[PDB]
Amino acid sequence: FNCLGMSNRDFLEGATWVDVVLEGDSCITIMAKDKPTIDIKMMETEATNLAEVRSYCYLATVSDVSTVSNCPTTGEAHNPKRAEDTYVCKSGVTDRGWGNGCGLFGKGSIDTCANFTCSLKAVGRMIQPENVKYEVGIFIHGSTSSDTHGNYSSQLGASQAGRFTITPNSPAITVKMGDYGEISVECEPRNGLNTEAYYIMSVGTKHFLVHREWFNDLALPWTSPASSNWRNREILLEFEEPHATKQSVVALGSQEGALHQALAGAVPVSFSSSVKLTSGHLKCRVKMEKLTLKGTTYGMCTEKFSFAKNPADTGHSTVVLELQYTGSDGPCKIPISIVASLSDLTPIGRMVTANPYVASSEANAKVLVEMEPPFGDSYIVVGRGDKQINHHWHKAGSSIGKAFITTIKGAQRLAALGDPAWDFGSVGGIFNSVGKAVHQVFGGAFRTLFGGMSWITQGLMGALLLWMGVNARDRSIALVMLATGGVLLFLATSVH
Amino acid sequence: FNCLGMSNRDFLEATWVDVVLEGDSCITIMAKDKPTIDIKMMETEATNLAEVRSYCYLATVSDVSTVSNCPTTGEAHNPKRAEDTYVCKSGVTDRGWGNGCGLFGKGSIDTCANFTCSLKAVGRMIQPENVKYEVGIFIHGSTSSDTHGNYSSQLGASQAGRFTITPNSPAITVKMGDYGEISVECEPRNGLNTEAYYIMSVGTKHFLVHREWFNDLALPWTSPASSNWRNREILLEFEEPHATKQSVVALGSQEGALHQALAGAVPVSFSSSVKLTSGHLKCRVKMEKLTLKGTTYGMCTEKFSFAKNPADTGHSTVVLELQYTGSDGPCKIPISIVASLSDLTPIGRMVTANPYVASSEANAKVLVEMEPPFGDSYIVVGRGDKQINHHWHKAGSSIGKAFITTIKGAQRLAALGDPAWDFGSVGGIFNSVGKAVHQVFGGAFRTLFGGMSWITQGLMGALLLWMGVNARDRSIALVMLATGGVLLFLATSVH
Amino acid sequence: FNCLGMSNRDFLEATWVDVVLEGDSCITIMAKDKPTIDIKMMETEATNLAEVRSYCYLATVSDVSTVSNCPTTGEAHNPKRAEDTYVCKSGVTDRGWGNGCGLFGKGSIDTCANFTCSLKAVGRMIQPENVKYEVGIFIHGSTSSDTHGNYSSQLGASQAGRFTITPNSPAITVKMGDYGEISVECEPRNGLNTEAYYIMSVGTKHFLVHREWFNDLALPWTSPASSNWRNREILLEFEEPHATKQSVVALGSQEGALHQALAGAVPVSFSSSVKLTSGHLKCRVKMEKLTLKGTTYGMCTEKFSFAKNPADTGHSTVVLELQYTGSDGPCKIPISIVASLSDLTPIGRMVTANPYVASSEANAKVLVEMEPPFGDSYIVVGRGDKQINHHWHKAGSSIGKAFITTIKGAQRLAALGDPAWDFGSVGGIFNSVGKAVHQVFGGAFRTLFGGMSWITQGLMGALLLWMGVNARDRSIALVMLATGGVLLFLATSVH
Amino acid sequence: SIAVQTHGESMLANKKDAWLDSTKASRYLMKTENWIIRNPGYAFVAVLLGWMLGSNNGQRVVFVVLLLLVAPAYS
Amino acid sequence: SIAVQTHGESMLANKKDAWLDSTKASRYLMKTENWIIRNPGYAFVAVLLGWMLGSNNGQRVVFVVLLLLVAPAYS
Amino acid sequence: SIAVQTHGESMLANKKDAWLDSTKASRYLMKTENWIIRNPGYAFVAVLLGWMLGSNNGQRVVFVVLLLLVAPAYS
Ligand SMILES: CCCCCCCCCCCCCCCCCC(=O)O[C@@H](COC(=O)CCCCCCCCCCCCCCC)COP(=O)(O)OCC[N+](C)(C)C
Ligand SMILES: CCCCCCCCCCCCCCCCCC(=O)O[C@@H](COC(=O)CCCCCCCCCCCCCCC)COP(=O)(O)OCC[N+](C)(C)C
Ligand SMILES: CCCCCCCCCCCCCCCCCC(=O)O[C@@H](COC(=O)CCCCCCCCCCCCCCC)COP(=O)(O)OCC[N+](C)(C)C
Ligand SMILES: CCCCCCCCCCCCCCCCCC(=O)N[C@@H](COP(=O)(O)OCC[N+](C)(C)C)[C@H](C)O
Ligand SMILES: CCCCCCCCCCCCCCCCCC(=O)N[C@@H](COP(=O)(O)OCC[N+](C)(C)C)[C@H](C)O
Ligand SMILES: CCCCCCCCCCCCCCCCCC(=O)N[C@@H](COP(=O)(O)OCC[N+](C)(C)C)[C@H](C)O
Ligand SMILES: *[C@@H]1O[C@H](CO)[C@@H](O)[C@H](O)[C@H]1NC(C)=O
Ligand SMILES: *[C@@H]1O[C@H](CO)[C@@H](O)[C@H](O)[C@H]1NC(C)=O
Ligand SMILES: *[C@@H]1O[C@H](CO)[C@@H](O)[C@H](O)[C@H]1NC(C)=O
Ligand SMILES: *[C@@H]1O[C@H](CO)[C@@H](O)[C@H](O)[C@H]1NC(C)=O
Ligand SMILES: *[C@@H]1O[C@H](CO)[C@@H](O)[C@H](O)[C@H]1NC(C)=O
Repeated sequence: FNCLGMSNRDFLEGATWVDVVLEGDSCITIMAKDKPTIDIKMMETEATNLAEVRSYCYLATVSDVSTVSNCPTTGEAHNPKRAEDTYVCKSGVTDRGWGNGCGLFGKGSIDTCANFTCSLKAVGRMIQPENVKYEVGIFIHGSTSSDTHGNYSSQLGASQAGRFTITPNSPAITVKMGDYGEISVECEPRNGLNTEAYYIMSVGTKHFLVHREWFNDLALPWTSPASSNWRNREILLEFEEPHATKQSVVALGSQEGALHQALAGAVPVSFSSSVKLTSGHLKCRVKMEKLTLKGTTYGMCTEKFSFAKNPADTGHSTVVLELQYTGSDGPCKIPISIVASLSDLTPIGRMVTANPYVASSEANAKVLVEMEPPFGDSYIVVGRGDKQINHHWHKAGSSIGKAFITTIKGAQRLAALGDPAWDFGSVGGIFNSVGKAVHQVFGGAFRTLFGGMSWITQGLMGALLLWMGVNARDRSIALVMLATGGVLLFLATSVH
Repeated sequence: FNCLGMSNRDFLEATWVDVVLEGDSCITIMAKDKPTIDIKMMETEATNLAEVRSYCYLATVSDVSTVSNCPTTGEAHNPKRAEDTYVCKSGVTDRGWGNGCGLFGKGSIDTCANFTCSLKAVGRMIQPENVKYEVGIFIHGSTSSDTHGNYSSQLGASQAGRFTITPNSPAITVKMGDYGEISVECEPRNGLNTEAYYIMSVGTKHFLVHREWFNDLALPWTSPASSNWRNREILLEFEEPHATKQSVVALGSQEGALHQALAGAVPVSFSSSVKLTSGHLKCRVKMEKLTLKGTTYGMCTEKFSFAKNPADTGHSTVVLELQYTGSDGPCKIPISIVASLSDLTPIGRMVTANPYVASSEANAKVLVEMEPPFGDSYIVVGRGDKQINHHWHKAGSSIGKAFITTIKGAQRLAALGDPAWDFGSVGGIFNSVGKAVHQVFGGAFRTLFGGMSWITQGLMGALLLWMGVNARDRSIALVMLATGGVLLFLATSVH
Repeated sequence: FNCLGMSNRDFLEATWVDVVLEGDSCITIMAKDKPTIDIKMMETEATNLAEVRSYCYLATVSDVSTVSNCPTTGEAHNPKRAEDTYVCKSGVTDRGWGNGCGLFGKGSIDTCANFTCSLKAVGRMIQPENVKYEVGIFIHGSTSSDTHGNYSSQLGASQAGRFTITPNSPAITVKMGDYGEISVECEPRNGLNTEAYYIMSVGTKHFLVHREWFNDLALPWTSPASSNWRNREILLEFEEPHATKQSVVALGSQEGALHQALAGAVPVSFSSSVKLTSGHLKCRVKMEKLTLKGTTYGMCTEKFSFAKNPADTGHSTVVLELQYTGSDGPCKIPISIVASLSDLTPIGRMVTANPYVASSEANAKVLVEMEPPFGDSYIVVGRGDKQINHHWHKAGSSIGKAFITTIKGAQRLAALGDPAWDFGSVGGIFNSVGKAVHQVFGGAFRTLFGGMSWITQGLMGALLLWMGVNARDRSIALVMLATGGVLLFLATSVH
Repeated sequence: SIAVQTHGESMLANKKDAWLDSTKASRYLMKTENWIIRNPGYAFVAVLLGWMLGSNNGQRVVFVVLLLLVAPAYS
Repeated sequence: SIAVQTHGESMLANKKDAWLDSTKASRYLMKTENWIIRNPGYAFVAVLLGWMLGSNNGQRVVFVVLLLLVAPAYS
Repeated sequence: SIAVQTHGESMLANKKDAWLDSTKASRYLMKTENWIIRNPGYAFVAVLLGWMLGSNNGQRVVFVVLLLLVAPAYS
């Protein structure tokens, strides 16, 4: 439910609603003017009632092998086991003569039939769209210590968090947040997991979300959901050297390892009784018109604070720390700010824990405070006068470097989510919808022309396109080739 | 030891002859004033193979543990990293105040899993000293249909011999009774290039494979008489880190993947020694001391009958089995191929050089093979009122015959390479110089196009024909057209 | 905590000043109507050190074994190659019938030796939150010669204070008795760049080393809390193979070679915590609550004498010690600097502002130090019969002082880089613009020439000067000349 | 994997079928045909680019064939 | 065989590692590199044919790269 | 460790002498001095090739200096 200590999180600035895209293992932190800071993340997604679409055989056996032989110029042999469904039959030809038992010399036809049996099969099932089940966690930052910030039970007992279920049947629900009010989400589970480009393939105890086209093109003997008769069985059989009376047929070895090699790139999932995975995306709209500030009339804390846990960097240009309060004043606001210098104490930066405060009235209360300082030097100041305590902090980067990092992150978000990327952190407008639509048409024209390519092929194609465009003419084909080459190289490098 | 009923059959015509015995083939030699010889290589055998390397294709995992360090504790160390049968991998996880760290970021984990091989494929090597060639030699004396392929009977009649050619016995001389002696001297070290192959054993299947392919196999491997496995990580998959326990799984059995990779390798039999039916052996057949019987028996005058009617063997020859009702004794069989019944002059060639009834018992059976000419002819048995005339038609022509032998010679050059010039060779200068040109040119060809498959050979050849057709120097054009034609022939001849 | 007797010293004049507390320096601030202030950094200290790596510089070889195979059997495998503490190497050696082989040629051997580390150099990491700077503040009140430097007496007079500055306590206010309060706000996270250094302990010696250099040593190394050594064969030499026993020796101790590689590193003391005396710390001294003492007493009425004759310091100042014979309690000393004995106008500012006797007993020694103008002047104490004069000559000139100030600022820019623009800063705009344009052209310069040494820097600077004077475009010529001048200045400043 | 490391045609003279000779034609071609028929739009890219960077019909066809073959391989 | 039918990059967002992402570079290259190291002589003929086919160096380089890629793939 | 990997000047602001600063002017030039002393023929041949490679006189001088510096450093 909570994103503190998560290696990848997005910050959104709030105008009563904002539509977000919750990715698999990621979180979004939303700050709005005069609003509690919230964070929302898709914890997992689920599928409950799957039906088999196709079984492939990857370990098969031969049971009894028969050969029917014809003398030369007598025509085809036609082993009589071709009338039985479980027998695989192949026609060959062998040397025949007086020594063998023929009245003639030459190539005599033989027909060999071997009884096919499947020992081990991989089962592919489909997901019905109505059975998808997203788990979503929401958390109001509120007043927490470091040991209860990630504890869901504590945050639920404080009415500051909630994990709930998003279903196509019930795509929108609201969570009560105690004195913070209510927080609503309306999602699009149908537009989330595609559910029509995927199968769930179970091989042994391993389960994979796989593309439908790859699964249907698999070169193994296959059958129908309840069928016991197999097609393309000759894939798993080797007919040995023809012999006038005994051609031998050998089953190949188990193809389980070959199947695992072929599955390279499929998404592992858990299928104990229902498919669970943490790798999709879900577009939602967070509505916060009923979200209110809590403790607007507490008043500032009067005693001295101490750094219980020293300021630590979270890796997202933000700083977290934990204060301890010597006072027993009660619920009071914490006078913490970020200043440029200890003279000219005007606040700068931005609190992420908006309106930090002490929750209870007993002493030695610990409060987790998390804020975003500016680039360069700053001071975390809490208290005034003789009780004031200061902490010197330095943020390493720069504004332009951060802008470049945000640009490349947005580019790779476009590369991942495609069109839903414009839905990410938007508030509508003629810009986002037009940009989304032109992205849709260009994405169609790009997937129909360069889809189904690995990183190496698209990198080489981008190199060729850059070369030709630099050497092109008309300044209009050249721009198209330059753009396509650049996008292809970016995609090739984006998987490394 | 003899070839009646074999699809691969060769016919050869100053006193010795150089032959190449191919694995599933036979050679029939009809010299000027000699009985007909059948020579073949039945089998190659290698007795004392030494293990070189084992590849694991099915492994298991039994004990997975993980150790973690906070983002400022350095690399993680797992105690099992100091044990042999454990594979360990260092990964990176997200760490923060929730887990128990004092800092945020990428903490370091180390995961170790116990590795155990369940099923492995064993490679072995052959010393050239241990290669045995089984060679059969046969003289077309008096045989019946059932006796013709029975070595015991043909050995008792001094008409056949089966022997072993080794580096320590490269030459043999076999006694052929009143036909004399026939010798062979072979070159076993040049036959089976043992320094180019390994014997792979996967389960109960055994293959002759290239050493370069075997060395590049991407599997965990161990040395002979060792349990220390190397490159084990190929068979293991470490899933997503968890910072307290990261799962490790073993990939499925690679037996089927190995069988798919073994496509093109040569299946062999290995119970105690590797037995093999392919390959080739260059020998020289010496017929100086081999002669015709030196006496003729006198004509069989009683009645003849066809125990087995004339049948086409498929190699432009007709074979039949006569039954003789007489009981007088050993007698010469009156039988011939004639152009017409008015002119009884023999016209063909006799594979059975001087057919005769060998025994004095009534109802003797004698197998006779003949090479009639193209078109219509008559098999005539007996004389006068006992004469049996059997009309025989032989389809084809000498022009088509020459064309087919040209194609077959080109395929023999492709399959054998350089010893193709040693096939039917009598030591001529042209054969020697052509062999040397084949040495140099084929060496260059294998240097440039050696590793290519048939489809890439065909594409490359098509490119070379296109480039030579539009060339300019007219000399580079010639050589490019030649190599393109060779590449097309190699691409097409494999199907 | 005093500037007196220190060869490195600087003088500075709304009511706060930006200073840089260099490691072995001292700063004297002389504001308009404030007591003279001495501020200096005394010692940096890092408290809790975490190991990051251990390098081996003394190894042991214990048990050597070799296993050999026949020239074509295959690569040998020692049974010890599985065990963790064994370094194993594969060699090749002559083999034949005299060695027990059936063949001839290069057979394979595998040699394993037991590796053991005896002595280890440990690298440790500093967390910025564990760095604390000791800072000394002193007010030029009334001191004697012996007590001017004794903290136990200056603190007892409320004239000095030693305080610790950490990231969690970056600002300190210290009371100074009758002078009020002096406060300081610093930037401890910018002082010692702990992200770029490790603490390397070898034997009993400890060094502050660059992280890249430490990570680039070619020695066997482990992770913290592990004995799994790697790159062990760096310290091993395998002798000539013999197919029955190959000798392995351990290379000698690398402690001395490590000391030679450590050239240029900064020695530190690490008995319990890491203590350093180099470095710098940027601070802001706030003197608004700093006031001149409210002194009710009058001037001293009795006779003075030079208990210690005036002495020249290294920084254009004169220090003397007066002996007061009177006993009329605390009183002001009528001491000044005059150009001549006829014009008694005080012309030279005094560093010991408002000097006075502090005690009431007779024979009191008072240290007075002051800055006379260039040329001849007189230190005058008293008037009339009690007046004592001392002739002082201060060699130099304003132009020479300005030139020396410029070159010292050049060395400051070299040593500190960008913080050099914050030295003696009262805010301003030229300082900020200069610092901004030094942040660039200071990172690019250390990208093109960061890793050079002084000899490489000098050669490159000479080449750049030659190219610039030989260039054609004046812009590129000027930039080449500027970078060459900078490089030559840096090559020269190290000596 | 290892099945990607397919043993070639044996150097032995063999008047007999090798280990897997039924698949001898289809081993090197299945991936190309499957990828081509699942990605029909790449064919136009191949033809168009090969027609562009060439200078005459002689090498345009070679470019088209080479591009149509390189992309199904390496995926 | 199925080993050449690699699933490839998944279509989800997947801010995680796929099934065998450790081989994401081992795939698509290992066969080519082993073939080239064990067939060094093919590189010479491919380079010289690429030189002879290409009208300009820009075409010659592309021909050379395409020839060095196709033959290891389909061999 | 390997003594050629000298730590060099620290970027820490330091007015004392670092470890082994008695050899700053000797640890970079001692190897080169003995070597020119023990190999005057290389000095001669370096002068010759430096003169021969330089179209201009300053180019000749730069070539001679570089040739005189490179060889002693690489044994
Ligand atoms: C001198 C300037 C030249 C500089 C060239 C350098 C190269 C720059 C390259 C910039 C690209 C940066 C990367 C941006 C991210 C895009 C990545 C991406 O995903 O690819 C797009 C790339 O979009 C395109 O199609 C771009 C096509 C480029 C060619 C268009 C050129 C414009 C021609 C217009 C001419 C107008 C007429 C002339 C009037 C002036 C399509 O894939 P999606 O569908 O988004 O895939 C998402 C995943 N999923 C499908 C699973 C949901
Ligand atoms: C005006 C137009 C002229 C057209 C030219 C036509 C070209 C004719 C050739 C094409 C027809 C088919 C020929 C196929 C014959 C079978 C060859 C064969 O068996 O393949 C050889 C391939 O070897 C060769 O034959 C090499 C190719 C040589 C090509 C000759 C080119 C010479 C051109 C010279 C032009 C310049 C002359 C200079 C003076 C002006 C395999 O043996 P090796 O490589 O020696 O050994 C390995 C074999 N094994 C594994 C089975 C053991
Ligand atoms: C006609 C005019 C002729 C011009 C003659 C110029 C000659 C000047 C020669 C310089 C001699 C004195 C040098 C004193 C300056 C020392 C400053 C210094 O060394 O700073 C840097 C080195 O200097 C630089 O980095 C800057 C060098 C840039 C030089 C090029 C400037 C380009 C000028 C462009 C001119 C434009 C012309 C416009 C007219 C058309 C040292 O390391 P830092 O990276 O700064 O800090 C490291 C220390 N610490 C660990 C504590 C952080
Ligand atoms: C005369 C007119 C012609 C000249 C005008 C030329 C300018 C127009 C061409 C623009 C080409 C840019 C292509 C690069 C893609 C990077 C985009 C990116 O990085 N996206 C955003 C990051 O936003 P998020 O990822 O947080 O999601 C926001 C969702 N969103 C994608 C709708 C913004 C950045 C800040 O931009
Ligand atoms: C200007 C217009 C265009 C001109 C076109 C000219 C045509 C060129 C192509 C002609 C190719 C002919 C066939 C050459 C291949 C060799 C086949 C061959 O040698 N065949 C042999 C039978 O081989 P054997 O193995 O049985 O023994 C013989 C052993 N030895 C031949 C190796 C020495 C005979 C001659 O058939
Ligand atoms: C046509 C009209 C033009 C004709 C005339 C042209 C000639 C121009 C001559 C250039 C004059 C330059 C002035 C010389 C002194 C400037 C400053 C100086 O020298 N001071 C020093 C003192 O350094 P600090 O350690 O005190 O640094 C403390 C803080 N700080 C780093 C900011 C200084 C430094 C080197 O700056
Ligand atoms: C043939 O195979 C089928 C399928 O496994 C099996 O049910 C049947 O018993 C087998 N029959 C024989 C005779 O092997
Ligand atoms: C680990 O594997 C080995 C074989 O590789 C086995 O003998 C042992 O019992 C396993 N378990 C351990 C060491 O706990
Ligand atoms: C050869 O003939 C003998 C004589 O009866 C017979 O015993 C033997 O089985 C025959 N050979 C074969 C292979 O049957
Ligand atoms: C090998 O060295 C290790 C220490 O690295 C030691 O514990 C072990 O006893 C040694 N084995 C011997 C000497 O056989
Ligand atoms: C400072 O003076 C006191 C007073 O007696 C003395 O005990 C102490 O040793 C002195 N300190 C130093 C460092 O001289």
